[PDB]
Amino acid sequence: DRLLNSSDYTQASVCRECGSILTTQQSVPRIGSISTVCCRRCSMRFEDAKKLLKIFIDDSQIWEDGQGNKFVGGNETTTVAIPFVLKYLDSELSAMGIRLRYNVEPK
Amino acid sequence: TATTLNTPVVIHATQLPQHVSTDEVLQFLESFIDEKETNLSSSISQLKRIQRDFKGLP
Amino acid sequence: TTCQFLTKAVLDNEREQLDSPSARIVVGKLNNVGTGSFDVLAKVPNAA
Amino acid sequence: GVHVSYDNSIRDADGTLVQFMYGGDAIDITKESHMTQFEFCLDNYYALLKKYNPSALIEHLDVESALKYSKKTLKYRKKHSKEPHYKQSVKYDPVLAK
Amino acid sequence: MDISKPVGSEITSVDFGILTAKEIRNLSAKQITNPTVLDNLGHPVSGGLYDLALGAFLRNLCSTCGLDEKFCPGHQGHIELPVPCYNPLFFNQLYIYLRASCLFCHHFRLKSVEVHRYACKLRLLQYGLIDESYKLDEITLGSSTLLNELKSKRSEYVDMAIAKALSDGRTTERGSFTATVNDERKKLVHEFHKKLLSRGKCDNCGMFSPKFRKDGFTKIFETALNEKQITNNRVKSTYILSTEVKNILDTVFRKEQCVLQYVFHSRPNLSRKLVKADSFFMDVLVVPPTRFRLPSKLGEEVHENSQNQLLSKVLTTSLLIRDLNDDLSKLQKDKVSLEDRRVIFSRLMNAFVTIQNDVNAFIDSTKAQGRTVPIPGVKQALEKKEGLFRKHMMGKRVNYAARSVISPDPNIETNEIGVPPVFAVKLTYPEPVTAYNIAELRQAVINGPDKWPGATQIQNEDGSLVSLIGMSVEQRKALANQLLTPSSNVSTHTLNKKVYRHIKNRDVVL
Amino acid sequence: NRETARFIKKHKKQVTNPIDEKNGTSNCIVRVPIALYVSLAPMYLENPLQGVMKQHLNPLVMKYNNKVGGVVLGYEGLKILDADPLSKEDTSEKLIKITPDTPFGFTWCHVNLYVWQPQVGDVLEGYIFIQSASHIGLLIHDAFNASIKKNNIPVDWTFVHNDVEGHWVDSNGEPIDGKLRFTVRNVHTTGRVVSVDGTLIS
Amino acid sequence: SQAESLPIVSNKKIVFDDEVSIENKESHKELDLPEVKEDNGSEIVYEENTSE
Amino acid sequence: DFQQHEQIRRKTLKEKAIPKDQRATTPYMTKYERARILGTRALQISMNAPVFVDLEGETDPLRIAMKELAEKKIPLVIRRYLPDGSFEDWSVEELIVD
Amino acid sequence: RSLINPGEAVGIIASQSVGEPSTQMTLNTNVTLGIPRLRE
Ligand SMILES: [Zn+2]
Ligand SMILES: [Zn+2]
Ligand SMILES: [Zn+2]
Repeated sequence: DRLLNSSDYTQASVCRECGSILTTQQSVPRIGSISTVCCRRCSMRFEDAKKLLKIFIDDSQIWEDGQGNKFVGGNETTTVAIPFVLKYLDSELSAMGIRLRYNVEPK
Repeated sequence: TATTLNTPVVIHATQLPQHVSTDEVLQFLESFIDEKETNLSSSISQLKRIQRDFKGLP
Repeated sequence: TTCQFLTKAVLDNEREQLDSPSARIVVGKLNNVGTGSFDVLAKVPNAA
Repeated sequence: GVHVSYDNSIRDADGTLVQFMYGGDAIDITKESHMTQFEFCLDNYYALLKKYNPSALIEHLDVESALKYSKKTLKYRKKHSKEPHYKQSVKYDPVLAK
Repeated sequence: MDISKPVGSEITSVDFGILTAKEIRNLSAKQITNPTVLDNLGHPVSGGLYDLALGAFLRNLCSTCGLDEKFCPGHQGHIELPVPCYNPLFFNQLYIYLRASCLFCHHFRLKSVEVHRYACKLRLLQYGLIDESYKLDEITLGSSTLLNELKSKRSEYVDMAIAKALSDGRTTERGSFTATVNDERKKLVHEFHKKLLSRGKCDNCGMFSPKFRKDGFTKIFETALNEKQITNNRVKSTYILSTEVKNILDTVFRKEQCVLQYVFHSRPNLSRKLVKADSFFMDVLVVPPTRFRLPSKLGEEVHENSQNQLLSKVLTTSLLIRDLNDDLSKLQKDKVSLEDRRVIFSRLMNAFVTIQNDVNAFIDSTKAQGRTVPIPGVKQALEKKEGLFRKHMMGKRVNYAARSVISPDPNIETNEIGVPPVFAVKLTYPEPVTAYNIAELRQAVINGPDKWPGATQIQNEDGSLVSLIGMSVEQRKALANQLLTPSSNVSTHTLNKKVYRHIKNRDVVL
Repeated sequence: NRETARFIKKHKKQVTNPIDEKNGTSNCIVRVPIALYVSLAPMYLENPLQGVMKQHLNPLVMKYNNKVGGVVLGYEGLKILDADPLSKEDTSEKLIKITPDTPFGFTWCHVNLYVWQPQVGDVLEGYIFIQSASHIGLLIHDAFNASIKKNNIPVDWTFVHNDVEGHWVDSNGEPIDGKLRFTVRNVHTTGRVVSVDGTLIS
Repeated sequence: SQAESLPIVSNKKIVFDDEVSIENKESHKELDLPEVKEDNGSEIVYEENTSE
Repeated sequence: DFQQHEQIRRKTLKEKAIPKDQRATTPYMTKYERARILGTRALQISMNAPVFVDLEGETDPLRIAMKELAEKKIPLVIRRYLPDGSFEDWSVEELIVD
Repeated sequence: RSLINPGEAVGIIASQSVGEPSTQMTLNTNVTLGIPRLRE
């Protein structure tokens, strides 16, 4: 209570795959769509994937960003509560090249 | 929107999907329309229109 | 030595299994102490 | 993280063990005060017993097994009593360890 | 936090690892190359340190997730170093494996059969098989062919043994790791470290490698070869660029991968991921999300974020690089004397240094030259006063609290605490709204935030707050009777409203 | 690579819908058993089975779902998996873990799922309901939208309109109406409801 | 030799940082600070030094 | 292949637990067990949970839970964990109160 | 009934029963005594 619930407790997203909170973004949705949460580290650019050669593409898989590039995969997300600062920390850690990969459950 | 209150965090499929004939389909439509008798009502209303389609009607 | 001990974890690829109280306070997981040694379950009927 | 588990042992948070019992007897430092004030105890007996109420825990607790062993250890204690601590008869461990 | 927003998703374990140039260049929303941050009117310079692809900024929306300065969680960008640079945090461990590396047969300058032995142990020691670790050395039954038999027998045991101990409950596959096991590990490892550096002549080919020197500003030198070493080397001092080091090391980390695998893993590697030498090298830095790198306000006049300034130095520098390089391509290679090669190398040495220095200048102001006071880096950031951890994670300032001088009172009870008016009216506890309490919470809401007992705000079923602030009778009076309203949203129907009532004598306080 | 830069394979929907029955229509309906991790309100403490339906199951019916790959039609047999893994599957009472923070709780259960899941390439019939100079709109089994693009219609078809208070005309000269036989070329699911993108050419 | 009149970074740096150091303070002087009472009633403060 | 991972998870979890007949821990409600019992249940009661007792004029979710535990109606259960993964399951009703 | 309850972080509790009395040893009354002796 004294060290989260009334301090800096915050909800956030997490890529279930790579276990990160630093790359979880919103999906830039076409006008008349709901915003998804994907992982920028585990996703591919739509063009780069099309290079995988005889099946067909998929819809709910694709997701565009703000700049206007089309992406695919990395839609394995979840929600969890942590203290804000933890984010900040990881950021700085990653500024040295240290990644945190917190295996996320229930897998 | 989609909260954790009304939506599972994660779900998977045990087996593999299996094809079913039109018959089974109807007997299912029945049992499910009978069970449910709030937005559940505007939806099953869409079902009853498809069950009526599997016999030949508007 | 916050910084060095860190190097001890990276250079070992250590798995901090979030156990010791100190390790949890960071993540905010409820501590091993007393009211955090057991758990809670709902004796709910109508499941068969 | 050091604490008393549900097996009466004293471990850290990571399972590592430090002791096999708290004071070697596992007694609370506060429920102690009058644990040996036998006087002020047999005085108020009827009050004390009212507070503890045996009739409740009857079907719950083992009333025997333990006692049987508290007489075996006492016998073999006064037997190998005199001899030094390195000649002890390890034949009977305390009642707390079993 | 609220009693009506739970989540059953939770992290079980946490790991620490290096960031490969890949993951970085892939997750980065934008590349940074420009020193300046703002144009000539107060807007995010493209590729600047405040580009919106990193987190909304000022009154603008994040060009990646489409939220604003309130909701944009920031998306780490990146900076490309136009040259490899040792990570100032691991420079030490890099140095160790460098001197122990033979620069001819690309093994460690320690015996191969030995290094093998050591590996085996570590492997056993991930499973707590401390005995087997020592019961492995007890092998020399009985040239060259005999050696391949030992390296075989020793192995097929250590490995076999792990199956023996896996067959029963002694170990799992992830490993057994306790205060104990941990010990014999860290001990044995260090032992292997000393035996590496120890050997001067390489035992696996008989060659002498010119030793390396070090600086504090992470600069590796190379002294030539002794008189007896030039002799023994044929029978069989200057700065060396941070890239020359990279190469040499790499090959060694590709040959002697076997052991390093159990040097860098306390548990068996279930990912079977390679261990490369590029780990200790930083070619790309991770620019933290703008929302962290927020400038300060001197009440009025704004102050630039410090960390930024540091990155800007990196930038400006990183530029002169591609400038000198594109110039290296204008010197036709017929005019380049063998002598002119020398004054050339100088310019080069000059680069790798000043860029590497500035890199540290952000990671650890220690391993960085002086300006005179220096600028806090990552390190001097993690340990801010007591440490970022103890100061802001074990020592947080919190809402719902109040300090006041304390005065005596024998009229209340021992288990009591006297509550001053000017408080209770400001302290509020979120009570769930149902039938038992409805009588109450009603009444309170009416009395509003300025008449004790009462409340100051209402949380509906969707989480929205309702400040009964500048309200009077009516508006309240109404919003009152709406405590027992159904749900417009079938999603949150399970939820009921929560009234934020004043703290009453029925409650408890710390 | 190793085994990861070739695991994107597990993605070609392994449910090939056939053109059986002879009707020329593809049989799509499907039965798939799944798992279910959900939250129960303190209110339905005595009504477990129920709450699951009113909280989670019901607001799926006639909506596409990204997991099953198709549209939810209904469920059969919502069984509860007790938390005490030792009891008889009987005792109407069955524990379940309780959330640390809140009074709510969670569990896993099994339930059969009947689902429609047309994959790009299948063939289906639909009742036409509209026609514009660019698209043919239809409804498969009277529920789900479907749209035939302009340059997906046979490059010989013809279009017209009325006056007294539009409509198409095929190859020959009869204004097509009612039972049209298209073939799914794409599937738009991210919108408010389902969306079928078909054609009718080689 | 196109390296006998090729500068060295140590010194080009000291000119590059100079200006940059300005177009960051000055540019930060022609900027306002928008308060975001982060969905709570709180206040997203804009500093970088809580020295407690 | 998730049917395989689910088979292992559901197998291991069972193995962990300890059968009700081989329960060798204190049949007394613990200090910590009590404090959380009323608390959590109060949170339930406060969110419309089924009340197995008579309110008689209550306006606090806690005091209710109290009156509840009193008549021993709290239909909850605690998972007591041994510091090794293994554990026994005990209900409030089957435990002694003190 | 006078037992210690499974849980109690006796560890922490002990650190207190040490650090708190070590505040009466501020003054001075052969060997090493007080604050230092504890340092050793
Ligand atoms: Zn990811
Ligand atoms: Zn954003
Ligand atoms: Zn060699």
